[PDB]
Amino acid sequence: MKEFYLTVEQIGDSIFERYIDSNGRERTREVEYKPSLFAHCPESQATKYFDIYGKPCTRKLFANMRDASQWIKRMEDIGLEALGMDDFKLAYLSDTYNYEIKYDHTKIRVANFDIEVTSPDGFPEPSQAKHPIDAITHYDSIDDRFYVFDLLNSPYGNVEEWSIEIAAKLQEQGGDEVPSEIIDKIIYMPFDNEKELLMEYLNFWQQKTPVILTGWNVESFAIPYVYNRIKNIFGESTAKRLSPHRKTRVKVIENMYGSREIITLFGISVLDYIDLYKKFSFTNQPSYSLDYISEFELNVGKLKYDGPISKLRESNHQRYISYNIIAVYRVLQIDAKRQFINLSLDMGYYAKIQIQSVFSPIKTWDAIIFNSLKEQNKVIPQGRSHPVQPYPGAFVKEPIPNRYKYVMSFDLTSLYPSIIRQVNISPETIAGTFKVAPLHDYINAVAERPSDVYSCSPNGMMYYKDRDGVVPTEITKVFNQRKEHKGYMLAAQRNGEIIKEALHYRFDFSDEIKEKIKKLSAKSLNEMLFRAQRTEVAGMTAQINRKLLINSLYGALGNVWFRYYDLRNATAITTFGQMALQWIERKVNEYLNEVCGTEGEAFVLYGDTDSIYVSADKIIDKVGESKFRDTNHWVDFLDKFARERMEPAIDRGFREMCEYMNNKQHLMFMDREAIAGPPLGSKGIGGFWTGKKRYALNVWDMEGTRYAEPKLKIMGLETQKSSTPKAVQKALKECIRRMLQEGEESLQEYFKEFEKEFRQLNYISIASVSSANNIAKYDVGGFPGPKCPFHIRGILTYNRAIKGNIDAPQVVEGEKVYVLPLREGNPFGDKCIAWPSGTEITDLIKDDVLHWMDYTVLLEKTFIKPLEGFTSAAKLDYEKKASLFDMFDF
DNA sequence: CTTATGACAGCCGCG
DNA sequence: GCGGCTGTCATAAGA
Repeated sequence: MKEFYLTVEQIGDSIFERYIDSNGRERTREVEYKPSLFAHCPESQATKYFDIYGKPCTRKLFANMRDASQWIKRMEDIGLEALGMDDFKLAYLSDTYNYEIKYDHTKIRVANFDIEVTSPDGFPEPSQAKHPIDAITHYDSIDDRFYVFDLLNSPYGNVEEWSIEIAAKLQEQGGDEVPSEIIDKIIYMPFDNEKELLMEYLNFWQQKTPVILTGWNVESFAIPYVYNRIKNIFGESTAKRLSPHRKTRVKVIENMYGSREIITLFGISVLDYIDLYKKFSFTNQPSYSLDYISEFELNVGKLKYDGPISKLRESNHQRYISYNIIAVYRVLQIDAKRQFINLSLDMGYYAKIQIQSVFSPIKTWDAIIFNSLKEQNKVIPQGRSHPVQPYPGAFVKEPIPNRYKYVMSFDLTSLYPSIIRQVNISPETIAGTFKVAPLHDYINAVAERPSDVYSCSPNGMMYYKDRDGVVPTEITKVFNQRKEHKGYMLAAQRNGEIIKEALHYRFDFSDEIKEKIKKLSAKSLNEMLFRAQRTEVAGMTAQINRKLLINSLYGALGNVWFRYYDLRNATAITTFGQMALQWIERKVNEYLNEVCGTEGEAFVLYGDTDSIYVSADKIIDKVGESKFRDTNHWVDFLDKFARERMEPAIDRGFREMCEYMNNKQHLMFMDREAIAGPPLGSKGIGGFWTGKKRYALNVWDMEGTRYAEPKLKIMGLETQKSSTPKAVQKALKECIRRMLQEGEESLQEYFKEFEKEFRQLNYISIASVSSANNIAKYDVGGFPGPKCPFHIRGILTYNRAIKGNIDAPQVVEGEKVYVLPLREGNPFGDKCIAWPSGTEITDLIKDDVLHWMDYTVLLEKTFIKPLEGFTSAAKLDYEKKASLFDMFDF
C-alpha cells in the first residue's frame, strides 16, 4: 500500500509524525526537517520560483526550522516580504506526500470515549477534577471493542460489578437493553480503586494510542477531566503520557462572558463529535446535547434512568455503566449514519492538513492553494497582518408586509464563489480603480460602463481579464472536481442498480463488459453490487467535501488571517452580489410587466442574499384561476412558465450585466426553487411576509420535487424559535397552516378554541425557554439590578424561593431555562419565575407555581401577540369584528 | 461572522 | 404612564 500520515507535530527542531508504513503498520518517526522559504531577488538571478505576482524569488534552505522562524522575524524587522509556507508541519506534509493520498481507514485508530464522574456538589469542573473518575468506556476502531473501566470503590460508594448478562436483558426484565450488536464486543474491567483504573487506562492508552480521538463533548470535558485528574494525582509527568510525544499545551479559550479549558495532546487529532456535527450536518438544532441529537438521528436517544445522575451510581450502578456504554455507542451510531469522521479524513488528506484543521477553512484553503502553487514552482505570499474592518455584506429587500397568494422563488447558485470566478477576483489580479457611481445607477444601467479593458465589480475595482487568478482557478478546480466525483456518483449509484434489479464502475462501462455479465451468481452479481455501492460511497464523500470547500471559501477570503485576504476584493464580491440580485429584480420586473401587459408592477416581492421571491398572481390571472382542473394544474403551469419563459429572460438579463461589468465569464445562473400558493378553490392565502427574514409559504414544488401533501416553508417566525413554548409552537404552526391553506374563518375557530382550552394545557408545554447568560452580572445579592433581562429576574426569583434545598436543581450559567410569568400579589415576590429546562419544577414550589402563574399574560405574551404579527401582515383577523381603524398609526 | 427581528429595560418628554 | 426610541439580549438563517 501507498504510505500515508496519521498525525504531525513540530516540537523544537523536529517533526514528529505518526504514519502508516508501506506494509500497513503504525509507526512513528522524528525528522529534522529542513524547510525552504523565499525572498525576492534581482531579475538578474535565475530561479524556477516566482511569486503569484510573477516576481522572481530565491529559495532559501535552512539547517532547521528555528533558523526559518528567526529569519522571518529578522526579515520582518528589516521590512521585506518573507514568502513561502511559514507553517512547517504543512510544508513537511507537502514534501513527504507529493502524491494524491490514498488512505486505508482500517489502519487508523479512531478512539471513541466517554467518562463518568460522580459529583454530589454540581458540575465537575474539568480544570479542577475534584472528584474521582468512576467509569470510562473507550471504543477502539481497530480491535472494534468497547473497553469498559468500572470503579468499584469511591468516596460515593462501593458497588457490585456490572453484569453483561443483566445488561442484555429487556427493560421490563430488569435489564439495560444493551444492543446485541455490541454485547460480544464489550470488554469489562472492574477496579478496586481510582489509581488502579487510571494507570490501567493510561497503560491501555500507550498500547492503543488514538490517532483520531472523538466522542461527544470530549474536547471540553472528557479530555481535560482525565488529564487533570491524572495530573493532580500522579503528577503532570504521568498525565503527559497521554500524548505519544509527551507534550501537552494547556489552553484557556475566552467566550461571550467567560472562558474554557482545552488540552492539546501532541501527536493526537481531537475531533470532538459535538463539533463534527455542528460543522458538517448543517441543521440548526435547538439543543446540541446527545439525548436530542441521538433522538433526532436514530429515534432512540440515551438510556433512561430514575433520579439525579449524581445519585445514579449508588442507586443503580448497573444502569450507570450501561448508560455509559450506550452513550459511546450512540455516538458511533450517528457516525455510522453520517460518516463525519471519514468525511474528515478525506478532507484532511485531500488538503494534506492535520485532520483537526478541517474545522478551519483558512487552514484548509491555505494548504490546498499552497500545494497547488508549489506544483507549478510558485511561491505563496507572506501572511500580512490586517486591521479588522467591517465591509458591506448581503443585500436584503424590505418586503411590503402582506399576504401573497402565489409565489415562486429563484436562487443564484454558489453566488459568492461564482462571483469570484466571474469577475476574476484574486490578490494578484487587481488591475486598478474606476470612479464609482451610486450602486443604484449600476443597478439601472444608467451608470457609465466602468471599463472595456478590465473585469469589474461595482465597488470600484478592476481585474485583469486575460490572466488566470490563483483564487478563481483553485475554486474552479474544486467545482470541476465536484462535477467529476458527482459523475462517478451518478454512475455507480445509477448504472449500479442494473446489476441489482437483474438478480430479482466510475463510468458505465461499454456494452461488452455489461454484456459478458448476465450469469446469476452468489459469488458475483450480489457480491459485486457490494462494490458498486461501495464505489458510490466514495463518490458522495468526495462530492460533499468539494461542496464544503466551495461554500467555505468566502469565509476564508473575508478573514484578515487568510494569506489571500484583501478588503477591496471581499467588498468586490459582496458589492457585486448586491448589484446582481437587484439588477435581476429589475430584469424580472421588466420582463413580467411586458409579458403581463402591466407597467411598473412590483413582481419581485422579496429578495435575500442570493435569491428572489416573485409574485405569480397576475400570471395566474392571465389564464384565470378557473381553467385549472386541480391544484396540480397551476403548479404545472407556473413551473413550465418558469423553465420556459422566465429563465431565458433571467439568463438574457445576467448576460447583459456580465457585458456591462465586462466580466471574464458569465456564471450567474438561477435555479427555480419553491412554488407556493393556496389549495385550489379554497380560502387560503398561500403565503405572507411580515418583514425581512420573516415569512411563511405554502409550498407544492421545491425545484423539481412535487410534494404529495403541501408543506409549510416558514422562516423567521415564532414557530421556528426554540424560545417558544412547545404547545404554542404547535398552535402557531396550525394557525399558519390554517391561514395559508384554509383561510380566515378556519383560523378564527382555531384561535377561539385554543384560547378556550389554554388553561388545560401542560405547564411545561406552555412555558417559554431561554438561555441563562450573565447570571452574576445582574445578581445584586439575589435580587435583579439595573437593566436585568426578564428571564434572569425569573431565575433570581427561583433562587430566593429555593435557597435552602439541595434536592432542588440549581440554575447554572449557560443552561437553558423554562420561564413563566406570575400574577401580581404572588408569594415569590416578583413578576416572573424560571427553572431548569427539560425538567419538572421541584415539588417544593411546583404546586404553588401552577397556582400563581399568569395565564392571561402568558397567552398574550407568547401566542396572541406574535399571532397579531402574522394576521396584521396578512390582512386577516384572528377573531370577529376587529375595528379596521387599528390598522392606522394615528 | 452578516443580515435580520423581536422581548424587554430604561431613558426622555409629555400640564 | 406611554410612545418613541436606543441599547442589551436572545435567536434565525445561511454562510
